[PDB]
Amino acid sequence: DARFLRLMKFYLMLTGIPVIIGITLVNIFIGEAELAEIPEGYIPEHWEYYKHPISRWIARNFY
Amino acid sequence: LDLIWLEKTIPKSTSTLHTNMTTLTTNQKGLIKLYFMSFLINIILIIILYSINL
Amino acid sequence: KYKPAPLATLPSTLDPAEYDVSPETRRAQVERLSIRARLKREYLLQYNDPKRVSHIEDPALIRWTYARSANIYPNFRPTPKNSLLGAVAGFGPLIFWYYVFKTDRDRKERLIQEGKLDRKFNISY
Amino acid sequence: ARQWQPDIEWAEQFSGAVMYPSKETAHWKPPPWNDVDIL
Amino acid sequence: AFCAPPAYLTHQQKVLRLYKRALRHLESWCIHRDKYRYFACLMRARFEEHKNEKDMMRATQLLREAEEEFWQNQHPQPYIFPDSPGGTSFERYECYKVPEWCLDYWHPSEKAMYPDYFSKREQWKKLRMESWDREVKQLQEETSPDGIMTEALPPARREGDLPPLWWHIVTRPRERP
Amino acid sequence: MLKIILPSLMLLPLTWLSSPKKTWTNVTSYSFLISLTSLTLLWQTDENYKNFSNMFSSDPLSTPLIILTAWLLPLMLMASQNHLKKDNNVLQKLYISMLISLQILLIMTFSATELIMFYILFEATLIPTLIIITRWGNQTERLNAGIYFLFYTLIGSIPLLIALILIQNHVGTLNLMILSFTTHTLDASWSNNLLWLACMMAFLIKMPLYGVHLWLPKAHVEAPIAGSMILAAILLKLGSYGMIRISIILDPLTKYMAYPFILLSLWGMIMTSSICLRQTDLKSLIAYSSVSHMALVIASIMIQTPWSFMGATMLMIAHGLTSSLLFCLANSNYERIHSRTMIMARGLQMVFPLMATWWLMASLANLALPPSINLMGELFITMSLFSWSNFTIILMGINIIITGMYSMYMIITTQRGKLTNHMINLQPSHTRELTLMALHMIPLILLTTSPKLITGLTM
Amino acid sequence: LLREHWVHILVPAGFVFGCYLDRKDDEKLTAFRNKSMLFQRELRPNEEVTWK
Amino acid sequence: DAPPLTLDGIKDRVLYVLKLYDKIDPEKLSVNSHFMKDLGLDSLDQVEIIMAMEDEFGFEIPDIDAEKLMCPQEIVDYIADKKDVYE
Amino acid sequence: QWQEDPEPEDENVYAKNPDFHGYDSDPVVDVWNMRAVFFFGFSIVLVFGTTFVAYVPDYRMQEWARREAERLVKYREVNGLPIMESNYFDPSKIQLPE
Amino acid sequence: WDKDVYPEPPSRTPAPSPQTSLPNPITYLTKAYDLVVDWPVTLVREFIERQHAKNRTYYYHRQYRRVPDITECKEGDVLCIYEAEMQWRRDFKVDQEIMNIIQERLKACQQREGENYQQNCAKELEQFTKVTKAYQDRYLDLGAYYSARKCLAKQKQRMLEERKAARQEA
Ligand SMILES: CCCCCCCCCCCCCCCCCC(=O)OC[C@H](COP(=O)(O)OCCN)OC(=O)CCCCCCCCCCCCCCCCC
Repeated sequence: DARFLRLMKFYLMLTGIPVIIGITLVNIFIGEAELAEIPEGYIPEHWEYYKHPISRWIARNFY
Repeated sequence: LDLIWLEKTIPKSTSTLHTNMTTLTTNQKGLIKLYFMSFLINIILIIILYSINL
Repeated sequence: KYKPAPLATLPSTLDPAEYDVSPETRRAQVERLSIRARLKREYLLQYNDPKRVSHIEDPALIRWTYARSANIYPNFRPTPKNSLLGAVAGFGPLIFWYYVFKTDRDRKERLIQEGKLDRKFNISY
Repeated sequence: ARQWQPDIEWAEQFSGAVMYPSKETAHWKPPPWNDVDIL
Repeated sequence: AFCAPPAYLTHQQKVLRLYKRALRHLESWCIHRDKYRYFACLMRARFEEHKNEKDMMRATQLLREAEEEFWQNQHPQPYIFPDSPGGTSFERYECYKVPEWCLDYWHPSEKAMYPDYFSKREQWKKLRMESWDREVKQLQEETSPDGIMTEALPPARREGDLPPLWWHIVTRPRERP
Repeated sequence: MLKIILPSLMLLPLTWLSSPKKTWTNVTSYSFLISLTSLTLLWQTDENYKNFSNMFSSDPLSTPLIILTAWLLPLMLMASQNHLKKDNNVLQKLYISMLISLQILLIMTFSATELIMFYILFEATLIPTLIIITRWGNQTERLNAGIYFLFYTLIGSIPLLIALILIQNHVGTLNLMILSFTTHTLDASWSNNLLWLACMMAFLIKMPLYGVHLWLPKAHVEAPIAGSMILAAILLKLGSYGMIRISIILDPLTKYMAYPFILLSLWGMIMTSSICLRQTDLKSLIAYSSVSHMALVIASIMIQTPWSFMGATMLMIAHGLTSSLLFCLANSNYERIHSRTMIMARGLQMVFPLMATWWLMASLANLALPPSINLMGELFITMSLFSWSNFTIILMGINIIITGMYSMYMIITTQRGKLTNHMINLQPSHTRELTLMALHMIPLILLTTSPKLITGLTM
Repeated sequence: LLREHWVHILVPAGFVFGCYLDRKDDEKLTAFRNKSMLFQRELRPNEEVTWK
Repeated sequence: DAPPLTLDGIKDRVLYVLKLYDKIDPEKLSVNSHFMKDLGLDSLDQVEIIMAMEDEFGFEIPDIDAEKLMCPQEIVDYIADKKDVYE
Repeated sequence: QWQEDPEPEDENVYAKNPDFHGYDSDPVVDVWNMRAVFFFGFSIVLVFGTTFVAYVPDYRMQEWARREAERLVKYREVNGLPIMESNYFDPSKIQLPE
Repeated sequence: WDKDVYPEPPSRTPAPSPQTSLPNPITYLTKAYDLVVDWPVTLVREFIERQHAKNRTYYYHRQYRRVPDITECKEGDVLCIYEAEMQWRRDFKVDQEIMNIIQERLKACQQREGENYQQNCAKELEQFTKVTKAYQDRYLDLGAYYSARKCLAKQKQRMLEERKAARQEA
């Protein structure tokens, strides 16, 4: 009942921190976008309507 | 209500209803005369089924 | 005088049979220890056994569960006091609440229809 | 653990010329395996 | 808890076990020690008289009216000790009395530390298996002719043998873990 | 949705072709990823539901389940690696494949546009389940349990078959999309009053209603752990999913044709909850807990108020995860104890410290502790039921008090008290046992953070 | 490299096939390609398909 | 909190109390000296003795196990055995 | 009595393989059947999955509707229109049974 | 936030008027918070926003053209009606966050005006009924299968009443 946690608390913390580094560094340097007016005929692409950059990375690349 | 009354009514009864019905329909002498007359009865009823609904 | 009820039963003392020393009683009371002593020297001679890994079974508990969930319907005989009481329990309240919920739901509906129920600030359901 | 495999007794019922034996039907006996009779 | 229950109770043990419940249920009503040490030597008097009644019938008629006098003159909240059944600490520390057959599934790492502990534990387990045969045989060779049988178990009766069935009265989880 | 499905089918080739020693890891590792592909369906980002293609669709109600159906196959295959590790290397690869087909079939049933596609796949799931229960069932009575599980569902099923072929003739297509955007209003005849019962009864049977729930206690008792997880987590909810999509038609009758079931369920909720209070078999108690907490659902899929429906969707996904967790830990005690009796095995926390934490969290999920989706669910069904008739709180109020009592009794007499003197010594906990649990609860914690995803079609 | 990793490629391959079959479903159900009312627009310059 | 007992500190207290019982002579009390056959006390005085000990050491010597605390020593090992004193 | 086997005992897999993880008897398969299950189980489903699910944008439009309300409430209030008029489908469109 | 969609009243604060020699234990602390808690943070935050403004990106708000409503939509034409049940299920939400704002705007107006909520905060509650009496009249009786056809009927069952009652008054 202790070998388990060093393994569960580890392989969560294995892929967990690089994520947390990813959410923090993106949210810090890249940042959410600011809302704007569609400029008379821009017809914005699917990715253009979402705020968070990696939340519109998935949208542009995969959906 | 659980176990006996709700098991004797729906699940078990349907078990018995059939069991008993198979016992009467499948207890046959095996003799041909008996069986055949039943063919006689059938011809008679079907003759009528046509007759009355002519 | 203490008065035992099905609960708050008669204590050991204050119990006449305790004060019974008829030969027979002291013959049962010493016969019953034997059954228990026997059973007692059949547990410890199986629980204090080195070289044992198998599960001490306590078959007295296995006779209990079988008696209580798999020896019931094989000992069911539909009598009165059993089917009258076996219908009041399944359909009794089930019919009670129907006239409890129908009457309420009908009272509600009438009032809504006639325009009295306020249904204010209720924007959810 | 030994998932209970059927014992001889569970098997016994399936013998007999009729599964659910009747009052007089039970009196019957299973058909000869060779499909040939002794009479 | 240690010794085995007798089948039937005698007259004496019933009388002498009232002298306990009674005097101990007199120290709830009479809390102060003086009042007690007084109101109690007066209790013995009650038991002291009617001590030599030879008329059993009578004796069992004083006892049966004593235990009804007592039932109606008992304290609802007596003084039951802290660690005794019905007490305030009864079975409190049982959450720490693990049953000792559990140190057998420990990882070789855990048992690596605590080294001499397991060196002595393996000795005792050798003692247990080394006598089960002589024990059970004893338990049996000494099965008194079939008849009354009580839960009392025999002593050793020979050098080297260990009291029959001794692995769980010895090796019993310590009281206060 | 053929990635949640085709890659699944391919699992079958992998269970068979793979090495006997490596068969378990290839299958479990791959379906974990199969679940990851399943998560893509959650990307809605708009009201219009997702019609992948003619036959395959996923709307808010199905999506929360397809993911659960894909999620449990990994877990089911991890909970049955112990028992079923005593087999001949071809009995295993059959069990693994059987489990694989269940979610292939269940994924499709939950992701099916044509209602009769639901029926064919709906009633097919019995084949894999009956094999899992009867072939590997430990007790002498599984032959019986299998019969009960096949007949109660089958006798209900043929009426639905007649009803759906009937509506196709009446409307002209069993396509859930169209049937919704078309005018199918029953006319409160005596016959329609039968149609409604025909369509709902088959769904009401596998969603144990108080009247026909005897199949579920008997089935889960002797069923192997993987079968009991499937029956509680995905199999019973097949009945609920069906009632949500089928009552789009039969719109007018349920206003007045539901009273019988609603009362059957709410009184049933109390009695099923109560008999849990004194049942010696732990698997028995969890099963009746499942009947009562599913009796609440048939009483929300019938009141038909927006909140009911998503109360239902919340509770079904939540109770599914919780029940399995309870059935999974019950098995861990059963394998070491070797008996289902609740009275034996007292004091385990003293010897299995963590499993007890999992037991405690599972019980708190079982009863309604508040920062849990389980409570949000009941709170909502409770609200609507109150709206239907303020008196409903009394019956849905005796159930809450009873539900607290049996949930804690399972913890109090199984995981507390003095340790059992010397049952076969209880070997320590495997890491698989604990993960199989962690895998159940970590998702329960994560879903409770953002309940919106499992809220249903209504909201 | 097909030595016990041709097993490991079975499911990964099923995904690929799956997506293919799936993206060949879109190609079929492409009527109303851009003829829907809410989303009808003039193909912007250099775009022959609104959604592929 | 308090210090654990010893097989000679659980023996000096048991002799102490008894030496304060007026009937039991304080110069003929010896640990191997039976209460009823050697010292003279009656049956009712055994109950009273045991009870003193139950109040000197703060625990209850059960009835059946205390109908036999005869020797003034059985009391000293029984108390210790019940309290786990291995000296 | 018929011939049949004597009850098979269940092994203490923890007696050999004292590092038993519960998956298989021989040690290497066990290690490689947890090193791949904790990983594919926790490390890239509970983590990468929750990451992706968290970033699904404006799920079911409820991030869009809290703005559209704001410009409708902005527009309706400033132009003096009722914030939520009481009929939605305009009465003019309806052709009530005359 | 749009000071106009989420309004907020101007602030009126009584000025400091100490009448005691003792030193206020609050003013000193703040003077610290402002240096050891705010300045440190303030510094970081800015540095955030300049990192943002370098590669400043934008996101728009999909504007949905208005399609024909069920009221005008052929019967049985699953195409048109599908595009028109969405246009409504969409406005079933836009007409729901509006009601979310009045739920909110009010809540604030009873925290900002305690002991006066009975009165000062009646600009809203008059609105919370002007908006609730409408939401009740267009979306409430409906089942969980809310559809534009049913709002079309919930209305039109009552348009009889605003025509039978009216005619009745005669
Ligand atoms: C334990 C908490 C109990 C809380 C009780 C709260 C009572 C609230 C007040 C109820 C009475 C005044 C109601 C006034 C407004 C509602 C008016 C209405 O429409 O109710 C009608 C209803 C008629 O019901 P009925 O008697 O069936 O009429 C049949 C006629 N042919 O009239 C009735 O509603 C009759 C029933 C009133 C009380 C409801 C039933 C309470 C029963 C509690 C049982 C608890 C145990 C339940 C079983 C499980 C445990 C064994």
